[PDB]
Amino acid sequence: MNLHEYQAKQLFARYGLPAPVGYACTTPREAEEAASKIGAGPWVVKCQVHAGGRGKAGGVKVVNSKEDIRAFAENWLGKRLVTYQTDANGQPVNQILVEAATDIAKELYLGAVVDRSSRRVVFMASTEGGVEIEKVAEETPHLIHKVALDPLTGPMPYQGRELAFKLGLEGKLVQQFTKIFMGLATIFLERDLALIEINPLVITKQGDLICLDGKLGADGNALFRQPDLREMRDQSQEDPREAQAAQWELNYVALDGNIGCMVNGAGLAMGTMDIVKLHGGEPANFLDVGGGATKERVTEAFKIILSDDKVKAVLVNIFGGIVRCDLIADGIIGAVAEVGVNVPVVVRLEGNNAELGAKKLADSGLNIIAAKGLTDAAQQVVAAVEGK
Amino acid sequence: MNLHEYQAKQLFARYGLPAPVGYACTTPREAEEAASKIGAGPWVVKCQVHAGGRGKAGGVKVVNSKEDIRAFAENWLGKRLVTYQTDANGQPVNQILVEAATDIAKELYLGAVVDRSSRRVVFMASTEGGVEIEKVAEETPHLIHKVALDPLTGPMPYQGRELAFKLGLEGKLVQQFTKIFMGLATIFLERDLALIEINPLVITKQGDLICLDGKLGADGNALFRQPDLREMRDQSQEDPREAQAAQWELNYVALDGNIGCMVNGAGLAMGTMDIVKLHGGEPANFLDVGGGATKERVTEAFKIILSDDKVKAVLVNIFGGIVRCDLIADGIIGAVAEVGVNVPVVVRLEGNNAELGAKKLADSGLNIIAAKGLTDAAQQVVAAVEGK
Amino acid sequence: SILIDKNTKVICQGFTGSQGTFHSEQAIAYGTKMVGGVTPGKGGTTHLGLPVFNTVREAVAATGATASVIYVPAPFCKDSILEAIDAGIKLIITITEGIPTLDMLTVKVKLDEAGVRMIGPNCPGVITPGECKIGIQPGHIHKPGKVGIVSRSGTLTYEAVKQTTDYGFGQSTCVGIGGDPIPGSNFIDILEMFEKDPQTEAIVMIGEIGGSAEEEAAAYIKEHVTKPVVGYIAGVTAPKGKRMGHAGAIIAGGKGTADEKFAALEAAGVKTVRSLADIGEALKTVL
Amino acid sequence: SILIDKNTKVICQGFTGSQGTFHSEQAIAYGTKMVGGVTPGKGGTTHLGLPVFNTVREAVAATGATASVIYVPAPFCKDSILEAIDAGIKLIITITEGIPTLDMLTVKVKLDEAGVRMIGPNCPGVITPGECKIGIQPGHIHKPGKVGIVSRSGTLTYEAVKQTTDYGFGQSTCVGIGGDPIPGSNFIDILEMFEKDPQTEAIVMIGEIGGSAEEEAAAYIKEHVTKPVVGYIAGVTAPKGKRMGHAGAIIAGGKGTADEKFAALEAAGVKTVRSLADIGEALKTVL
Ligand SMILES: CC(C)(COP(=O)(O)OP(=O)(O)OC[C@H]1O[C@@H](n2cnc3c(N)ncnc32)[C@H](O)[C@@H]1OP(=O)(O)O)[C@@H](O)C(=O)NCCC(=O)NCCS
Ligand SMILES: CC(C)(COP(=O)(O)OP(=O)(O)OC[C@H]1O[C@@H](n2cnc3c(N)ncnc32)[C@H](O)[C@@H]1OP(=O)(O)O)[C@@H](O)C(=O)NCCC(=O)NCCS
Repeated sequence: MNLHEYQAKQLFARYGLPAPVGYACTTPREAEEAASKIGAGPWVVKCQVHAGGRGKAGGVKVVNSKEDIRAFAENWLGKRLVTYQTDANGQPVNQILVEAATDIAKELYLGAVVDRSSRRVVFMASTEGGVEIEKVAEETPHLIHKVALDPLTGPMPYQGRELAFKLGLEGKLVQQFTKIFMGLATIFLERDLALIEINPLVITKQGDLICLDGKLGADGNALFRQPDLREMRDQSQEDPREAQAAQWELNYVALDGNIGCMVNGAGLAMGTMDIVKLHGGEPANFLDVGGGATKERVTEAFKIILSDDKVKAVLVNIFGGIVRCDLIADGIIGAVAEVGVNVPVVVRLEGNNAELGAKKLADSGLNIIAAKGLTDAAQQVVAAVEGK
Repeated sequence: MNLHEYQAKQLFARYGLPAPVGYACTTPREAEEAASKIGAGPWVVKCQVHAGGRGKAGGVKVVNSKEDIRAFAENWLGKRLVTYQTDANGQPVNQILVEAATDIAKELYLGAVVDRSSRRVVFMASTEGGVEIEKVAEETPHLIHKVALDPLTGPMPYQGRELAFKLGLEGKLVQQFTKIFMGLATIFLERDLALIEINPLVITKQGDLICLDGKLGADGNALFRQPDLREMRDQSQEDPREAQAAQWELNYVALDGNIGCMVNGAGLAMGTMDIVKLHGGEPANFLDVGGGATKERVTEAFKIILSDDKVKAVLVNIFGGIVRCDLIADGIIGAVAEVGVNVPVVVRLEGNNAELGAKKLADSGLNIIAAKGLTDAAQQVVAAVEGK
Repeated sequence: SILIDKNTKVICQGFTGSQGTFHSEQAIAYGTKMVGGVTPGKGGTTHLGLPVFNTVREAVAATGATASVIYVPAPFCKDSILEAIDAGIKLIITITEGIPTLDMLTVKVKLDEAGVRMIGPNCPGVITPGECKIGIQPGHIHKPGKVGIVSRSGTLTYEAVKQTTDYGFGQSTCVGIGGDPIPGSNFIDILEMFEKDPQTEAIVMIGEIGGSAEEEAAAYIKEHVTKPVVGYIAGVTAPKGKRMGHAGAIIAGGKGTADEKFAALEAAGVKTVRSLADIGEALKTVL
Repeated sequence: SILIDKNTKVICQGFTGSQGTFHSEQAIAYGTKMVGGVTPGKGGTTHLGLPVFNTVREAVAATGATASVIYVPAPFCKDSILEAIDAGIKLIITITEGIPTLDMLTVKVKLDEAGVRMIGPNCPGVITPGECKIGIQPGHIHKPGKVGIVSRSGTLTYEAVKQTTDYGFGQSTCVGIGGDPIPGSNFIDILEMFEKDPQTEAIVMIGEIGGSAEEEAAAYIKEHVTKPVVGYIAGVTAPKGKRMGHAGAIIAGGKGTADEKFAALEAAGVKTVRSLADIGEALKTVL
């Protein structure tokens, strides 16, 4: 899960890492009152949304009057910010971070992720701060420096110095950088982070390192042992259907398309979306029916899939699982009536009682086709949305 | 360095490990006041000295009246306790630990050391509590169970359960034991301990694990990063000459004998003691002149070696080092006059200017023989204490 | 076949739990040589007619099992896996889903240093049709045969199983390496076993978005695999930077798309197939 | 000879510090191929006419050194050693005294996994008389020869050196494995190198109280060493449970006495000598 920038900065502060003095505000009044708490302006005001590109989208501004802070806050609070990292609907702005302006001398990049190829937490630093790091990676590889945390020893100061020297830092900046590295590496391990990104990690005109932005991603699988991080989750930042699905043991991800997919298995779910796409269809969502295809769970799945008005048909592809095909068919039938599914549903069943389940669908009289095989199921749901 | 039992118990408490309610007291008044703070008697009163065997020596008693606590405290405070683990002079008792009596059902052993053979921190558990663990090891090996902390993973719960089950613990005692293992292993790593010994680790009649005694040894080399442990050092527990030597970059250890040994090198120091022993001598001390044999350092060495009245001769064996033999000889000569060394000194010099240094000794006119070789130096200092 | 066979003796960690119970009954019914299980606190009892041990070392001493299947909840997995490695188990099949990545990071280093093989976590397990079944895959769609299957996904594998059975090819061994970012074994590890297994004549590689295991496997296949390989990558239509169910099904930093994987495999000469329904057809082609 | 020779290129970590400076001048004067040093913060300068690098990787890239000698204060050693291992250094000689045991515990595991050789810490180093000197031992008492020396102690080694030079035997290589409880290399590691080195005809093993390295070395010698071995153990008169100078010179739990070590060596057929003054005589005997 993602954290807000203000939350990443509180975490940084807890670990002695440096960030601008600032306040996360939920009302224009708090935002304007932050001005004097911070000190002499100007002040940076930032919409807090998980997505990046807030700057290009107008969500980050340097202002110099309490009046401007308040206006910015009035302008954004309760409103949604669209960036190239959100969908066209954007993320709600419920917090405005008001912080001290920083005198930037140089912009660096420091970040870490779990690298799956080397199977290590890898820190990456670059003099290319303020740019999307991926771009820099494509064009100027030689400018990205990396170190892998050794699981046996934990992060070591020499790794911090290695990156610092490769960035051409010298003097106290080397110790400062090392400190930031050791702290960030420590946070990464202790808080079970999946991602850290300080972009830009700034060298101030006064000559100090400061984290100007902060993007942290926690490993969702470790939340059971990260109580503080658990509380920081902000559901408003995501499609509410995801959490709904999750609480129902369903993995849901909305897409552009109009053919809803209900499948058991993540890989099969993606493969099913792909086969629908291959046959001229446009998948509306990814929905992995992770739990046992019970009547209730399948009903939820439909409620969730059909909460998106663009869906004109639902393809259900169940292969095995704990429930028998005939009981899954009763679940689909039941879900279709109860949810008042108003769209054609195409079903592909495999396993115990596949044909009895298919017969059950055929005999319900509901608008539900029991397909014969995957390709067939794909073609049929595709056909089913022709001209709708 | 060693910690007192009361200090080991405060540390245990900080790590959620269980120990009897108790108070370390420096006056009889505090000791008697502990009674009501603890609650209903009886109460265990324990002399706090680093050495073990305090029980057999009368330093641990269960009393049932405030009057008895006070008497015990009056009896021991400021007095020295001799145990089979101290020399005949014993250790000063400046603290009396007054704690709640514990209802013992069973006595176990749990401990850890760095095992040099496997190069791992090894925890060891046994049902043989209350016995010297070494005895149990000799006679009943099959009753000692061990686990090695894996440096890559840190202590793991299964190791705690392994020991717990081998001790035949069951039910909540297994979780309690595991907890104690994980905590003690954590303390071992975090506080850079060299040794942990809970003897006895008690299963109470009420059915809980409790640390009745606690012996902790810290790794002296890690004290630079163990500030809390650094403050806990109790110099009174050791021969004051050790700390004196140390502050002078000398490694000193007193022995029974009467031939003082001043050598540069720990191995050479021990070897020198051995060669003196081999030639009918009785080494009075181990003194490794670790720093450069400067005039001042050598003077200190003599002051320290000769602070022991049993010393009748001092053998100085210097082989190399940063100072030239002639400057070492001037140091010995100077030390001999200034310390008013009143005993014969035999010197063995090797390296730059060995013979000029020897000449220098011979020509000082001080009672200092410059020996020709190690065997010769040994025989001469041995001879020098004949009938003294 | 690879990894397991009729002779593999297996213990189950988390044996008395729901899934451990349920899938052990399934393994037993298949003829898998389950010889016992481990559940701290239940040693000395028996379950599914097998002994239950408090520790894996007790289990191993008592049964000689060399393989362990783990159905222990994620919070205790690292502990479980390390306990198995430490007890001498040489093959661990971890079914468990949701193991913290950092835990797998450490476990993976341990596994490699100790020379222990682990399939998983978050995988359906392993099955050598006719001889041994460890995991959750249904043994009722399998058929002893010549196709080796490796996959990051359970359900997709089943599709491939159905197709290779339907075409009469059959399976030598099916290995679900799991959907986590850091698995115990990756494609290359399994590919090398299939390449060196006389009974495996063709291989089906099933991957998906995220990471670069498929790309590395491609380069590996080109240079070290001679048997024909048919591959399929799920997620061509998956968005970037979004977990698609599997913790490891996420395109991080724009790298690891299904297309890049398909492309890398084609270059290494693997027979890729754009529709998962055509895996059987593609095998018929190269066989 | 073993470990080092005239061709060994060496960098010094802590090169600009007092001891690093001082002993590097000594090594340079001996002809050791010091090619540079590492001192974070002083990269780009030169010292003793050699380049100073901010990191060991810069040092290695610039010089091709395969050996590093460390004169870095104990608090930063683990960092130094790991930096060297990570930069590809294959031989580390750590002179530093006082390294936390727990640090060496971890470093030792790293060294072994990475296949890096480390002599030390808390040791005087290594010297192949005539060819290379890394450490603090005086090269003015050495003589190119046939006796290999391993010792947990600096000064005692010098005695043995003096005696083997005085008897004309000379030294192939002297290795001070150091006095710490967990050294990078122990007796058995060095014994195997001497046994396999044509130029070494006899070995002098110098141990002392504490641990069980000598006992293990004995069992090892009996079964895998054919060259004659003369041994000497210091500490027959040392009390139990008291550190005798060296962090590792302590008899813990009543085990590891000098007598037990002497005894174990005699049983394995090693020529022990009760007086350190008779090492030369004992060699003459077996040569
Ligand atoms: C691992 C998992 C299946 C466990 O679920 P579960 O069986 O319902 O959980 P339960 O609590 O019933 O059983 C867990 C058992 O492990 C036991 N256990 C816990 N720690 C243990 C340890 N270190 N060693 C052994 N057993 C342990 C528990 O005691 C419990 O047994 P008990 O009920 O007899 O006390 C589940 O958490 C999971 O990961 N599900 C997803 C699997 C999956 O989707 N894989 C993808 C394949 S495609
Ligand atoms: C290691 C030891 C010799 C260092 O002592 P020292 O040289 O006086 O200490 P100094 O401060 O002068 O030098 C240490 C240098 O290491 C440098 N250093 C610190 N961390 C470093 C690192 N990670 N990498 C490289 N160099 C580092 C310091 O910067 C300093 O150099 P500088 O003075 O140019 O800044 C000393 O602490 C010691 O261990 N002495 C006992 C040795 C011994 O008795 N061995 C037994 C052999 S028998």
